[PDB]
Amino acid sequence: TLQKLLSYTKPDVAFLVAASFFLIVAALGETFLPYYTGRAIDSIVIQKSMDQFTTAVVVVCLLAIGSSLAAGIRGGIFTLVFARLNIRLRNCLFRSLVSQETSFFDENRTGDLISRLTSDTTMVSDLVSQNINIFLRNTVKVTGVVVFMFSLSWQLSLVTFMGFPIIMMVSNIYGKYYKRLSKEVQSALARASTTAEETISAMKTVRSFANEEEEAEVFLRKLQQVYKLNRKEAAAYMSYVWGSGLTLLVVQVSILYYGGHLVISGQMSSGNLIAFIIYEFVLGDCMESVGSVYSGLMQGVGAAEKVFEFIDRQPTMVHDGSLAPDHLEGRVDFENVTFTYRTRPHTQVLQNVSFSLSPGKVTALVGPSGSGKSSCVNILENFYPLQGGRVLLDGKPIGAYDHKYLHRVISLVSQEPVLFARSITDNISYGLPTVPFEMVVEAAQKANAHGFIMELQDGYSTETGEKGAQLSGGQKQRVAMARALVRNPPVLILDEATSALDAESEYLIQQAIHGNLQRHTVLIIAHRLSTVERAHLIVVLDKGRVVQQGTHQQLLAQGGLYAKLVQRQM
Amino acid sequence: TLQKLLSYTKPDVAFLVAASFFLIVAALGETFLPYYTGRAIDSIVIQKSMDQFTTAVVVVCLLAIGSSLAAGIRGGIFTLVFARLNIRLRNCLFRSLVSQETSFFDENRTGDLISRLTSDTTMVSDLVSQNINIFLRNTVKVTGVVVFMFSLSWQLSLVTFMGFPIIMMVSNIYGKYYKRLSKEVQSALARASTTAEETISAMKTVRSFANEEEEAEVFLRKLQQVYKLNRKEAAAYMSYVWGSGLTLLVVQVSILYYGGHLVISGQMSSGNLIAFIIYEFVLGDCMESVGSVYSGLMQGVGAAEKVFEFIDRQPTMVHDGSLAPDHLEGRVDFENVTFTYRTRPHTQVLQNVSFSLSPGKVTALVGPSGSGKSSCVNILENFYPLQGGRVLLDGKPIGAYDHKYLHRVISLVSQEPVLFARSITDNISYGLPTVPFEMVVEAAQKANAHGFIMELQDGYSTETGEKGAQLSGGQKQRVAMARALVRNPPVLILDEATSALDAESEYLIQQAIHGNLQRHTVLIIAHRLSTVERAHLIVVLDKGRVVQQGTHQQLLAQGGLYAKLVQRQM
Amino acid sequence: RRYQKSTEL
Ligand SMILES: CC(C)CCC[C@@H](C)[C@H]1CC[C@H]2[C@@H]3CC=C4C[C@@H](OC(=O)CCC(=O)O)CC[C@]4(C)[C@H]3CC[C@]12C
Ligand SMILES: CC(C)CCC[C@@H](C)[C@H]1CC[C@H]2[C@@H]3CC=C4C[C@@H](OC(=O)CCC(=O)O)CC[C@]4(C)[C@H]3CC[C@]12C
Ligand SMILES: CC(C)CCC[C@@H](C)[C@H]1CC[C@H]2[C@@H]3CC=C4C[C@@H](OC(=O)CCC(=O)O)CC[C@]4(C)[C@H]3CC[C@]12C
Repeated sequence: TLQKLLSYTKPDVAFLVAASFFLIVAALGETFLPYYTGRAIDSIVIQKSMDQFTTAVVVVCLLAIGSSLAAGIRGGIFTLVFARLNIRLRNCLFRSLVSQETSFFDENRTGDLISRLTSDTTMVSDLVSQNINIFLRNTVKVTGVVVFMFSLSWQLSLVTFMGFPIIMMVSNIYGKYYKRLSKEVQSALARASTTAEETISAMKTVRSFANEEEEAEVFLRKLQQVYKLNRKEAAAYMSYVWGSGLTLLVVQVSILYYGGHLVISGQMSSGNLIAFIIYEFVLGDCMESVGSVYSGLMQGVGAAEKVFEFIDRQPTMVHDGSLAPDHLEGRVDFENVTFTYRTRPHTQVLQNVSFSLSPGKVTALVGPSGSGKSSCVNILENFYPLQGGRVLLDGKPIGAYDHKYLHRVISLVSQEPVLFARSITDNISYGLPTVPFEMVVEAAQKANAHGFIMELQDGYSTETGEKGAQLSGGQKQRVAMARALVRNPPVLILDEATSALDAESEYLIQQAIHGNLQRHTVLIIAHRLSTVERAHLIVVLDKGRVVQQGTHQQLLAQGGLYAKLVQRQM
Repeated sequence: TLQKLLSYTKPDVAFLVAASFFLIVAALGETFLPYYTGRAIDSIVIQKSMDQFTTAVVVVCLLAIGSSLAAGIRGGIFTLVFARLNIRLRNCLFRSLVSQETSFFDENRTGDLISRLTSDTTMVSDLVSQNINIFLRNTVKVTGVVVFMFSLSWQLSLVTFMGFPIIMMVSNIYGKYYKRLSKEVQSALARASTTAEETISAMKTVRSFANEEEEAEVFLRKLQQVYKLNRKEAAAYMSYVWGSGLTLLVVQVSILYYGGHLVISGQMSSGNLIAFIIYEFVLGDCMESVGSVYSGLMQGVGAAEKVFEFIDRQPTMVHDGSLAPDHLEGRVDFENVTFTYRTRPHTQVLQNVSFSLSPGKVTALVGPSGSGKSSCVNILENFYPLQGGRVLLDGKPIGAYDHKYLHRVISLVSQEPVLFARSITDNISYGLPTVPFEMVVEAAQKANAHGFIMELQDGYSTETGEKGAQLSGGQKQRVAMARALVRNPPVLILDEATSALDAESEYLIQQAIHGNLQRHTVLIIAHRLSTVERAHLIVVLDKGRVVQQGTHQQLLAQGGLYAKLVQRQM
Repeated sequence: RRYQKSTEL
């Protein structure tokens, strides 16, 4: 529909009606100009008196000045409403857009979304501002012209109005012929270029067999076919421009001859004929203009509907739960959970998993690197609904507490921790506002990132310039872990990548203080088994099915798929 | 450097001179005829008689008919020259491109070259086909018309030459102000949008912290800061259109009033003024046209100097090798060769390794499994020169052999085999002239491919449609090695990829029965270590340095990195 | 022959 587009201009109707009013005034001025112009000319040819004084001044003053001023203020306020429309529409789209489930982001590509945002906002703002504007302008203009044609000479207007459609018909016929042939030429050239691209793509395989000059040969054959196609459309353009020229010639000279007959036979004055042919040329101009812009308008309105499908798409789950205790004990428990991805409901990435989390201890879990390993991390952040089971915190599920309080109480670090084009003091508390300097530097010293913080060109409050391309792996690792710790959450989750460029320093730091002294159930998903030797409670599952639990010496008491992996990886 | 563009227009001089001639006569007709139109109106004011219409028609018939005739001829000829020049440039550039060394495609991109083979070639054809055309047309037209108006009335000529620079100056300075303002608006818009882009591009983390409302806040804050400036921009546009309209108004009415006074002064007939105003009219049209074209012309000549960056570019590898015996035995050897890439000479991948290959036997090799040992296959296929040592073939260096003959003798398979959008028998009998079809049948037997091809839509004459995306990679490797076997290669290159998810009996038959029972000296690389059983001469390396040789039975003794990797497989 | 018109309001 377009009723949404109707509704999204309601606080702008004052500017709209003032714009349309001034538009109609400029229209009446522009169409009133030529008849008085011709009266002045019929003075300057027939009655060479000082009525030309009067006619010339009335030609200039009200007509030209009013038309110019009206057009100017019209375009000005149209640019105003263009700005206001773009602002409000872009703001509302972005405000709606971020409030959706993650599955929406998994389904749709990202660059498509931002291209949709920017390009289509500009497209629909151009649609309201420019195309509709000049369309209405030219239509009221041409209606005024044909009004003057039926007022001046019904004879002459009937002649030109049986004339003009013949021109339009033959021009459309031969132009469609021409454009179709040129499109065929474009298609064949595209075909040959696609062949050449497919050759040059994996071309080392071709160099394995030395076929290259034959690829040149077949390319040349395709191009020769293109050539023989092209001669015909050359002849077509020839014929088209021939016909158009001869037709406009014969109709124009018939106009002039019959008008001369009418004026010398004493039917209308000469200035009437003058104004008449003036109006014919301006009519042709306006008709060509509207015929040009109609297709661009159609493209715009076709582009418009891509926005509204996401303007008000209903999200599935809302953060309706609201609870914020002053503190907690940090008791987390799993309960026979059977999550699956919503995007592909065939599989079973989780099946009936239950385990508690000890307040204070360090719970550990490593998968077989093929099954569900990086999924509980998505469970614990309410990023999805769950199929079976229900995960509670302190007896209450995630749908009980406040969402912002939930993010306040539990942090998260990824394996590829992205940052923002901001300063460090910005990026250290990306979420939490109202932070003091001293807590940040204290946590950074606890983060052991403080070294490569201070040695920089601006040290503490430097900025992640060139889109943050001035750090490395272990750097942003320490940065993100600081970004975790600055909130001081009662519960932390840590799972890092396979590289782990920290030379055992950060692990010494956590198992010095942040694994024992910091009373937080810090669940660890680990790769490279560098921490399975040192933990508090270790489990391992495949797709939902646990094979081993307990402390790692029970894992040593039964090394089934525990010891086999660690003996494999040295 | 532009004489290069001359250096390819050379075989087209006849079409060029004909086109220029017809362009010239068209322009001359166009610049003549309105003066005689003014002569006709001079008759309509005074000699309204039989001499009127005679003169009128004998002017307009010859003039307009010759104009449209020559214009049609000119358009057709420039169409033909566009086609011919585009064909010649595309063929020559694509031909010279493929003969470049492999390191070029290694360093250079792919889609950039496709752009360079389609779009800018189209652009450089558009240069000589359109921009030169309309530029020359309009400049000779403006010279002709300024000659006529200078010939008629030097007084009003001086009026026009005092007027038009004022219009052009004020329009240029105000449009510069305007365009600077609008570009400021657009840049601020992009600067505001990229923040939301950064949010939405990695929104998992901010959703993990729930600050999207603050993002919307700072977003609309930026956008308000934008539209405050946009107000000033629009006001400036209003002042621009005001000034342009007012100035053109006042200069035009001054021209008309002075012309009326000079007509009543009697020295100037009416038709003189008629010619003056009409010719002034086209002048403005022509000035509009040249101001439109000049920028796109500069764009085209800028795009033009990218195809000559490579169309005359020297190859870096000679291909003077000519040895081609009737048959060969195939003791390919090495001589302590070392190698690094030409991108970075410090990064070494090969250091001083030599080993022979006994003809007619199966010989495999796996290095440290970390080095890109496929570099050995690359130095087999003569894709690069070598720094140290030398590689030969049966006593003769691999260079001196004929290039096509070399690639005929030794075959190759990749890891991910690629194919074209041709029929499979064409994809099989690819780099070789029309060898009969029963050999393809024999290969499909030997590849064990004869079965599954019968379960296609046609069988043999079928084509791998949908841009080649309908077969699994197992049969892809199957048909790839089938492509090798139709060549009847004496020496063979084989390297199965990491998956090897096929029926796997074809692999042991490859080790034993497929090629191993014939004169097929085959070199094998493998990830799946099921091949290490069936072997004769296992060589193992590290960082391009040989450590062991002989059978794997000797490697049972020297299990260092061998037996370490045997159990690493399990 | 031009392709598309200029930008104006
Ligand atoms: C021929 C076309 C397809 C390409 C030539 C260049 C065109 C861009 C335009 C520029 C101005 C046009 C001209 C504007 C003036 C008219 C006068 C018109 O003369 C007729 O007798 C009408 C009555 C008159 O004008 O006296 C013939 C067409 C012509 C030359 C137009 C032909 C096409 C022109 C030269
Ligand atoms: C894209 C737009 C700008 C049209 C492009 C072509 C115009 C710039 C030219 C081509 C033919 C010209 C017209 C040829 C016919 C004449 C008749 C002429 O009438 C006579 O001057 C009356 C006698 C007098 O004025 O005393 C008025 C100008 C006019 C319309 C000319 C106005 C300018 C025109 C339209
Ligand atoms: C309505 C406007 C805002 C947009 C429509 C397109 C305009 C860019 C063009 C199309 C027709 C043009 C007009 C055609 C008639 C001429 C008459 C011309 O009169 C001149 O002053 C000389 C004759 C005289 O002295 O009155 C002034 C410019 C004007 C209004 C042109 C101004 C620019 C116009 C409106």
